[PDB]
Amino acid sequence: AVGACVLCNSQTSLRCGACIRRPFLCCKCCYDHVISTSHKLVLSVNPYVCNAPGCDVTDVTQLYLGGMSYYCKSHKPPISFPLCANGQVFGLYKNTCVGSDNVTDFNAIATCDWTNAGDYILANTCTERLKLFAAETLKATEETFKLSYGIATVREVLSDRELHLSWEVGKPRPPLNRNYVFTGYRVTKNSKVQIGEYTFEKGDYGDAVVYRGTTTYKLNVGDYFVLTSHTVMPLSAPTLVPQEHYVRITGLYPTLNISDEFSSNVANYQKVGMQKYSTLQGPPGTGKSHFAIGLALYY
Amino acid sequence: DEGNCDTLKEILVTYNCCDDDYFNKKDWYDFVENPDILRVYANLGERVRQALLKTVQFCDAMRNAGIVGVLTLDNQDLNGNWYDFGDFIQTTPGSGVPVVDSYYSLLMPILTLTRALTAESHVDTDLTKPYIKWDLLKYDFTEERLKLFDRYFKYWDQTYHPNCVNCLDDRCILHCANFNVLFSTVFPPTSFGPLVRKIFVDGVPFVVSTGYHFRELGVVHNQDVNLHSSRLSFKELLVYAADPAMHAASGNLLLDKRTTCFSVAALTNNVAFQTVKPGNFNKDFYDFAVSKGFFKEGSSVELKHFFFAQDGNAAISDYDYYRYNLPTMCDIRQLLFVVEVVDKYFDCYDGGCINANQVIVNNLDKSAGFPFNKWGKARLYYDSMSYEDQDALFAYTKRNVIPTITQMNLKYAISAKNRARTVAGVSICSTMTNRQFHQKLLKSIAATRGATVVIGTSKFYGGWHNMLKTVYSDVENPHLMGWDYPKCDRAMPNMLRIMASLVLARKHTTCCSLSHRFYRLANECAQVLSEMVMCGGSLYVKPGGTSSGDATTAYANSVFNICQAVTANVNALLSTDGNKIADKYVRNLQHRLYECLYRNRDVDTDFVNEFYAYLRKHFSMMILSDDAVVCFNSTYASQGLVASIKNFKSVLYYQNNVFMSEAKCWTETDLTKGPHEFCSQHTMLVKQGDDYVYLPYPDPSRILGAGCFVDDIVKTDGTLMIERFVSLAIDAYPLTKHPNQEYADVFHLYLQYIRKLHDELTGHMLDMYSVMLTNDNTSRYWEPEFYEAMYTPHT
Amino acid sequence: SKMSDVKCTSVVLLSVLQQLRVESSSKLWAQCVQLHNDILLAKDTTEAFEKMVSLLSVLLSMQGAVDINKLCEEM
Amino acid sequence: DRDAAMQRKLEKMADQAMTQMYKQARSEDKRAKVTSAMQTMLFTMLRKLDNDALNNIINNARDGCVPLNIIPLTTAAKLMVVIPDYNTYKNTCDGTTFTYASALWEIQQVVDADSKIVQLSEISMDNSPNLAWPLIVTALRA
Amino acid sequence: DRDAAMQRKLEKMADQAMTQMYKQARSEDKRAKVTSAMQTMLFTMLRKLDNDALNNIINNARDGCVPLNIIPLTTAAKLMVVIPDYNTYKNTCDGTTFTY
Ligand SMILES: Nc1ncnc2c1ncn2[C@@H]1O[C@H](COP(=O)(O)OP(=O)(O)O)[C@@H](O)[C@H]1O
Ligand SMILES: Nc1ncnc2c1ncn2[C@@H]1O[C@H](COP(=O)(O)OP(=O)(O)O)[C@@H](O)[C@H]1O
Ligand SMILES: [Mg+2]
Ligand SMILES: [Mg+2]
Ligand SMILES: [Zn+2]
Ligand SMILES: [Zn+2]
Ligand SMILES: [Zn+2]
Ligand SMILES: [Zn+2]
Ligand SMILES: [Zn+2]
Repeated sequence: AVGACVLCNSQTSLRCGACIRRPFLCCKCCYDHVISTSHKLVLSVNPYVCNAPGCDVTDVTQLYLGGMSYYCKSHKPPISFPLCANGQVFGLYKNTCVGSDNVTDFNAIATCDWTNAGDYILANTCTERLKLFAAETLKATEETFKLSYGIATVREVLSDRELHLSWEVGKPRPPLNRNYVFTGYRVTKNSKVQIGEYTFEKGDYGDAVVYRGTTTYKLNVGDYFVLTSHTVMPLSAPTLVPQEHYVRITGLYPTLNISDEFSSNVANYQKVGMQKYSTLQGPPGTGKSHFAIGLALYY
Repeated sequence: DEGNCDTLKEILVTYNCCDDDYFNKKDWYDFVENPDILRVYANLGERVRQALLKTVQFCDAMRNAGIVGVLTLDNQDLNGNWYDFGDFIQTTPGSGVPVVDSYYSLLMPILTLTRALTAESHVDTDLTKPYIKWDLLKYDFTEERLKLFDRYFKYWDQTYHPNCVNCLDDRCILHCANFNVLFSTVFPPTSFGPLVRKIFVDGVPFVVSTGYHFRELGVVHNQDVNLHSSRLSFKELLVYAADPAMHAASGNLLLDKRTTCFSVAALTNNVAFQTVKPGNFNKDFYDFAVSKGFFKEGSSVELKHFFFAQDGNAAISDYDYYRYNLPTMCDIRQLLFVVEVVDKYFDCYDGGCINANQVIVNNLDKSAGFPFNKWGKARLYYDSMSYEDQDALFAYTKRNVIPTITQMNLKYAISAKNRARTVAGVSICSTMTNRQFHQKLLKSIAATRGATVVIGTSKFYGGWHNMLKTVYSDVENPHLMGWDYPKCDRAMPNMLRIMASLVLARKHTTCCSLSHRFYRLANECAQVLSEMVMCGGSLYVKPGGTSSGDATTAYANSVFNICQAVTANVNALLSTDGNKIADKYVRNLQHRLYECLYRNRDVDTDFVNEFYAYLRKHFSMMILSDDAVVCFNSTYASQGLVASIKNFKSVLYYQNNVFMSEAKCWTETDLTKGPHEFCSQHTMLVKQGDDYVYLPYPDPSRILGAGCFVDDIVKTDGTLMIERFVSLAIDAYPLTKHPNQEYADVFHLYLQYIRKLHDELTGHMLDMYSVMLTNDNTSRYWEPEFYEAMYTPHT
Repeated sequence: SKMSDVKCTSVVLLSVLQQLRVESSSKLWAQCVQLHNDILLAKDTTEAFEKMVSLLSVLLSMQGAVDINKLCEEM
Repeated sequence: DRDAAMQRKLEKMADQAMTQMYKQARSEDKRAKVTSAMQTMLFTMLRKLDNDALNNIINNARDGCVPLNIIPLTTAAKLMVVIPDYNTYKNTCDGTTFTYASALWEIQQVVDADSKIVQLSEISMDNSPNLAWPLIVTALRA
Repeated sequence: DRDAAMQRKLEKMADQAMTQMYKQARSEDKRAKVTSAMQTMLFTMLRKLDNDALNNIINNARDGCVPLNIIPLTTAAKLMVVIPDYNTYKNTCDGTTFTY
């Protein structure tokens, strides 16, 4: 669709195919990103692959817009013209795309695997749009890390309260606690379909897991489990709504002798009313999570 | 004539058909507003049938007495007795001859209007006794048909073939089919349709149709039937998938009480209720229009054409209108002369079979019908079949009958009335062969200028003026006339559709044999006339009438229209007195017309040419498939020598089972105003250049509704569709010559909206970029000369 | 233009209802279609306004379908 | 230049030939798909057949040929009755069993136009306004 | 002139591509935003009519006094309407009479 470039908010119709989140990029910013990094796939309204009978070229400097579609170097219609050239990448709204350098921090944000620690300290001290894009791609990478996990199966059941576990040979084994769930398969002939939502926890003796389920299906030995995925939605809203300082309390109303216990935090309640958003920082067990209930009793 | 029907009322009252207050109903005569009139007319049936029996006695009494004489209807009272022996001459006894040619033939439309043979469905032919329980597996009623013919039409001396596969030509197919129409009303409705048989291919038993039982054509058997096969080619796979034998034999039994039509099967496990969406509102164009002074209170131009939405009970409520198709037995001695005159009308064209490489298909991205739409469009089946196995399929259809399922598709289009419109999606197996059979003649009709059938004649570049000047082809006292066919495609009798198909097939006198033409007609009837209809996942039986999706739809409709007009002229000329006709030429023409109808069995080509010349001279026509403009002689029509509106009303009453109200039929006494309406276009005479020409203008409501309401969400953007409004302005140009200014402002509204659309399109394009388009030739679409040249005869 | 105007509001209203899958409930879609068609085939403005009230009540009765407060705060 | 223009014609006719070849083939790998689809449809419809009843009625035929319109009417094991109002329902299939086509059918299910299940106690004279007519009743041959 | 012609030729194909891609993107996009656009258009048209009955039922719907069934047109027909607070009851209901 027609969208807005991430780092300059110009109009655009291009996206980076190699990026996990597929972000919109204007012409200048897309050229700066693709000519310097290893990303070489750009999706317009139609993807920029070469439209031969069969050809697989994706690098954008190799391609041309020939005839009525995108064609590679030796498949092009004899009439050209180059796509990735003149300091830009050909897309919609071509002559209105103006960005800024932050194409030195965006390269690092797009390329980094979020393994080191400096990636986070650059993903949180950058500009405001990059603060959203970096969070989006970090969530996407955290989700796609689960794709490298090992799927289970059941050995047998001597005790129906403690499942037996069997991991697939040649893959890592996920930790057993409450945070991770699983969903099954019965792929014998005969129902490659889920069999419920289960969860696991280890047993003290031998090899066993004292499982839990959302339903009460049993596993004939072929039935097994895989940890479930989660597509990450666009980081649609800003991280912090911009602050405005009202002259007086708007939308909120005080109370008549709130209590004899919350009488100290009254000034902070009024300050909360004045500002759009407020931050309360205090050492633990000083009255923070009780301040909120006092606020409720005040409004 | 509903204004003068006093003998019909008296006959109905005196024989206890109704109660003399039945006529206090507003439209008691109307077949579609008051279907109960059928029940009234059938109360005469047993009085008619007894009369028939009396005739067969009287004929015998003449034959055994040696008395020669002509039997006329006016010598038999309604009891059935005979009393006029003035023109009876006696010969040697045992060798008399009653001449019953005009007796039976004039009576024939009444034998089915009154359902005279309903006593033959009862045991021992007694209306009190219960119905005959025929064996369900029985399908061959040839002996029963022969017994019926020998019992009622005994001295009708032309040979009757119960199965029309034995007829000698198409003049014999019509005669025997006309008798079969009557005789098929006394047989169970389950005995007609395809005749299936269990065959084996590679050892597995299929059930496939090896024949058909037509109500009009009798029993037809296939000639190429392979009981044991090993492999199915693509052609044979297409044939076995097209026919309804396997689909009906595998589906569930159906009892649909929503219709009176025969329900065959339910293919799925649940009924589908297809709805129709409302239109999409172009709010930008409507705001622009109301900013220009449109749609005010009391204005002459107002929105009347909308997209009407339909509920789930629409497709089965439209199909139920086939309840207006009744079995109509025609006057055969009259239809057989009307056929000759219509063939004279279609003499300037050429036709015949073409090869598969000579067939041109307009749009290949169109539906292939059931079941072929489950795997692709018509492009898939025109690509997957080589020319060799398309010619093989076409040659298969000349020796075998292929039944075919036609879908009923709800139509999503703009209209002025809220009744749903349905089209018939015919299978590709039928459309392909019908194209290969008829397309040469059909393209020959569409390429002829100046004929009666104006198909392929454009209305642009002076085409409307040329059409209107050819209609006024030297008629003496010209009046224009136009009529309407109520429920035209659903009330058309099967005899007239068969007549149209036989008239179209007269061009195959050298390419096809007699059996080839019969099996092509049988395929037409099995796939078009009386087929299996898919309506919401369920197979029903179509009682008759033309389907609007066959290859030859507009052209067969034109043949039907010309046939009805010629019949109206014949009835007008014969029902005139004859002692009042002052012109001695027309009196002799009436005498010879009666001779060629009821006293001649061989075609008199000289008189057919003479009557064709008379009709062209005094009853000039212009036909587009159900629209017709006539430029008749007003003096002859006032004297009754040429058809009037009342003659069309009478003919449509006794030959279409509809009532044509004179509120939908117009007459124009002044030729300088042109036809009141033809093809939904009014006509006005304008001074173009230096000479006066006829220009067609549409309903301004239609063009405004097309601008305001669309059938897609992206036709609402406007800048995406500027050609959409250029075409509408082309259609709305002649409104600028209208004397009403509110009509003339529609064209200027469209031009101003085109200019605004281009302005904002260039603005949006310059925003999406920073450069204007180099080449822009859109400026000519808001200049009125581009549209003025659209109606100028230089091209 | 008032009379002419309503007839367009009913078209937009039935388009909205069709988008809200009112078409799935056949008993309700029959009433909505009847009201829409009787508004389009109207000569009197009072009858059309009464049928528009009845047709808008279908949209207003379904609570979870549309956000009336957000839609009416854009005006 | 004389040997050149010829190169334009060479590449043009080569691309035209290649496109024609692709169209003639893609169209050969799309033909096999529809051939297989038609074969599977025909053979599933074969497997649907009520073989004993069909065999009986086809052996009773003198020529081996029967009208198609009696093939369901005498061999179909399941009947679907579509009923537009309550009076029609009371007339044709009131009760849990009824008679049609000289056979006995037992009601196995009733659904409304919305494909929702309706119980036989809900089809009443007073509960008729609350039902989404038409009702489709599915019965099995007894 | 040979150098000039070729440029025009290429640039014409560039304009072809630009127009075609814009049409495709906007057409696919428009279908994309249809529900909210149609609802905003509907309420714009509803506000422009300024009928007193339509305004009444819309203002009640904003407060939450929505009907439970289609508002009937026949006399002595049944309307079921949910009232969510005493405020909406005080204005609409006077004694045994209900204004709606
Ligand atoms: N004004 C007060 N007077 C007396 N005790 C208080 C007051 N405010 C808070 N407390 C006590 O201090 C504790 C603070 O709890 P909480 O606010 O949840 O700490 P934290 O927010 O760090 O978790 C509460 O359990 C409450 O009992
Ligand atoms: N000019 C005439 N005057 C009186 N009778 C006539 C005349 N011409 C013929 N007829 C007689 O009338 C018969 C035909 O008249 P028609 O109207 O058929 O009387 P009906 O039907 O009562 O026999 C002929 O058989 C002839 O004998
Ligand atoms: Mg706390
Ligand atoms: Mg007489
Ligand atoms: Zn990238
Ligand atoms: Zn940018
Ligand atoms: Zn390539
Ligand atoms: Zn014959
Ligand atoms: Zn031929």
